[PDB]
Amino acid sequence: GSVQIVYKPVDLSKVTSKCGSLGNIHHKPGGGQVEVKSEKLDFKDRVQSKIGSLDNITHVPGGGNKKIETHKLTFR
Amino acid sequence: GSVQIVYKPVDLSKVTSKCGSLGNIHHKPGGGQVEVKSEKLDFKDRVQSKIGSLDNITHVPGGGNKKIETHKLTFR
Amino acid sequence: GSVQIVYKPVDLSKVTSKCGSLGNIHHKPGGGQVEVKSEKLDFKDRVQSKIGSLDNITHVPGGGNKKIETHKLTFR
Amino acid sequence: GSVQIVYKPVDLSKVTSKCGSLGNIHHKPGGGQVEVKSEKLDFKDRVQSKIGSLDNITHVPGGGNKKIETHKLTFR
Amino acid sequence: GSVQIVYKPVDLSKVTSKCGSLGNIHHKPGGGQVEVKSEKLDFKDRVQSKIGSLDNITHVPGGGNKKIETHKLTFR
Amino acid sequence: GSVQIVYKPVDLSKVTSKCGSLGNIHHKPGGGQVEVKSEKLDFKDRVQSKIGSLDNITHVPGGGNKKIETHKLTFR
Repeated sequence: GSVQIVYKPVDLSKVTSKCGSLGNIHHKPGGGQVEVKSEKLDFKDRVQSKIGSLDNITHVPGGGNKKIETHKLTFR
Repeated sequence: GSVQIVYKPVDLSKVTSKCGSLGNIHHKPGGGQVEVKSEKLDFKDRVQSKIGSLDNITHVPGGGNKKIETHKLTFR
Repeated sequence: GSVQIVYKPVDLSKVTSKCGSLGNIHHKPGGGQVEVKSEKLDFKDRVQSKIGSLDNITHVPGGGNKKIETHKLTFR
Repeated sequence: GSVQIVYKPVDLSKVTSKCGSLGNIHHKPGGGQVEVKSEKLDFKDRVQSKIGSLDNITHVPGGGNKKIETHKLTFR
Repeated sequence: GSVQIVYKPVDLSKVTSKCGSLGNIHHKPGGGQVEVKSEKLDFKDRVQSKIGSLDNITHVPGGGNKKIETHKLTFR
Repeated sequence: GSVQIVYKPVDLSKVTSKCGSLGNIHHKPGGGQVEVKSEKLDFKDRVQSKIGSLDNITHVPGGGNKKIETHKLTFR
């Protein structure tokens, strides 16, 4: 028999920020230290290893707002 | 027999921030230290390892609002 | 019998950031140190390794707003 | 005062074997099989390890009687 | 005071073997098989390791004789 | 005071073999097989390793005789 699909999501949504100032921000961490010892590394399928990383990050967006949309129709 | 689907979500939502100022922010941790000792690493399928990482992060968005929407229709 | 799909997502959404000023940001991390020791690395299929990475990042966009859209229609 | 030691062991002993024949000897064992699986071997002081050995021995001496002589004098 | 040592061991001992024949000896073992897997070997002081040996030995001395003499005098 | 040592071991001792015949000896082992797998070997002080040896030995002395002497005098 007849199959009919109407997929019609509607979106008027708004993500809004006012800020009067960002400033006087001081990221001043002391000296980090890292050691790793390992004797063999053996990686096979879809492995996503990270070893011994040392990150200092200072992220200061005037907005930094996120809107994420996922729309899926699957038919068999 | 006849199959009819109407998928019609509607969204007028708003995510809103007012801020008068961000500032005088001091991320000042003392010196971190990390050590890892291991004998063999042997990773097979879809492994997502992290070893011995050391992160300092200072994230200061003026907004930083998140709206996340997932819409799925599955038919067989 | 007949199969009919109407896929008609509609989107008027807006992501808005006002910031009065960005300034006076100081990323002054201390001297980091990293060591990694290994004898053999043996990587095969879809491996995405990182070893010993030291990073300092200062990211200060006037916007930094993200709108992300994924649309998938799959038929069999 | 005066110390006198006389160490004077005497030995006239005899170890004797008579045999009319050795023979018609058949060392015919079926095929042996050995497996060892281990992660690490880490040996420190005066270690005398044997791992996974497989011995067939056929020892057929005409005598097999034993003489070894060891003499030690230690003074302080 | 005076120290006197007379160390005067005496030995007339005899080791005697008579055999009328050695023979018709058949060392015929089936095929041996050995496997060893280990990931690291790490040996430090006076280590005397053997790994995965496979020995067939046929020893048939009529005499084969060993006389071993060790004499030590140590003074301080 | 006076220290006197007489070290005077005396030895008339004898090792003796008669054999009427050696012969008809058959060392016929089946085909041996050995495998060893290891990823690193790290040996330091007075290490005496053997790995994966495969010995067939046939030893058949009528005489083959050994006399071994060690004499040590040490004074301080």
